[PDB]
Amino acid sequence: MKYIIANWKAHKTLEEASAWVDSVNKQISQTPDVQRKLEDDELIILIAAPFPFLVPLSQKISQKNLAVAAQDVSVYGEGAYTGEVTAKMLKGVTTHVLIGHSERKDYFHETDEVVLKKSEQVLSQGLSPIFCIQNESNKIPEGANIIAYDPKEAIGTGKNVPGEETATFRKKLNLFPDAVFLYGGSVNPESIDEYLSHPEINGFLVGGSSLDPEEFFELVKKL
Amino acid sequence: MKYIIANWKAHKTLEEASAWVDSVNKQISQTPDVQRKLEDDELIILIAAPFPFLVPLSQKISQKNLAVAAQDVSVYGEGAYTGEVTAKMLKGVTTHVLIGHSERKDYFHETDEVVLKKSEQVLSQGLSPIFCIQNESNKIPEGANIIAYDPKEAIGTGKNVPGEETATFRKKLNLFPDAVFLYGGSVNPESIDEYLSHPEINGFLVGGSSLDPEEFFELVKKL
Repeated sequence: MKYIIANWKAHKTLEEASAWVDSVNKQISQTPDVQRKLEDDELIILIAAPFPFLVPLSQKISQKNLAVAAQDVSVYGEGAYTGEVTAKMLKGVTTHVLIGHSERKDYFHETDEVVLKKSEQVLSQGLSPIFCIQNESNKIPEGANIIAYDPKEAIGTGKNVPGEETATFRKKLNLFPDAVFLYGGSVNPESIDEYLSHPEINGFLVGGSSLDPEEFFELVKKL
Repeated sequence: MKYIIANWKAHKTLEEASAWVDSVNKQISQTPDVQRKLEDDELIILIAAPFPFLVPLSQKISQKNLAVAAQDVSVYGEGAYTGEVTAKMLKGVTTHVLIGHSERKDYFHETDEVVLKKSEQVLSQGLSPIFCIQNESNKIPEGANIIAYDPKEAIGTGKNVPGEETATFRKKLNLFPDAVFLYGGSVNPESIDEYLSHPEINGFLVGGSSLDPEEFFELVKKL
């Protein structure tokens, strides 16, 4: 069960986003080994798209284990919180919610308490958090089954964490042995081979190399 | 040119939201005086819906001067800002962007600098900010043509600001004489008559009394 997440971050218009889905759809139908892994639950591809694109894009998708995911969610539930997108609103549109991304720590001063609250919202609606952490000091909820290690220094820098340090890291975390562990941080078609030889690493969170749907599919083809 | 904005805040599922649009659509077609004002640009109805609902709901709408609006927008432009919805992304989906809501000051510590940055993003994409203020101390950009006075003490409390104090307030703001000025804060079908006799007030921002599409249409029928 390999995971790969295209994290567009704050990129793309509705039109650019829909073109991306047509490019990935066509490549999937053109690549029978990828189709096999998807159909056999050996692979899942998550498109972590901005909130306003989740529903239109998900209407363009019929491939099993290809699905949209939210990039974030409100710390609040339903209520008078102008601007907030709640887990309950996502219950309709997606099954996976990325939370705790390093960028939200840097730019919006998200703390562990904040992310843990976001995690409780996601789980209480029956959704799956993809719980991002920056290091060993970030607290991890026990309802979290999918963790993404995305350290700030590796994001967009080319300085990906050595594969064996990444595998070592996973063994040292506050995680059930059967949890899903992803790596994110300058994963590109050259970088990714450094992690595929470590079974402790179950997938990838891909930012930069996810914007071009062809580059992203080079990554998909390697899992 | 009267404005009325249904601010759902952090309410509704996709299904609840779509039902709302069918209820308002049917009432409009059933109310020829409302249809006339809409067609003659005497009235605009803005549905300020959560980000993931903007595109599906706008596909259910063919009535002129009935349109969706965003409740907020990122301080950032396109870039590596996981979770952010930018003005550029909204250029596709909506023409109006609510910014500066009092709830975002209380819960997310938005400051004038923050809201002014959000305003610059909205305008640079050719969209219309609906610029909310809490009092006379909030700075107002000059590119802002639509201002909504939404003081915290009047929100959800029943303590709406007296109509004449509201009209007086508008005359004292840093605003061009031809700017659009809305009032928000416990506007309901009883409250609203207190403001309709003051021509300084060009419309309403409606939170609580907007969730029920029938109550909301009682408000619409009074403009």
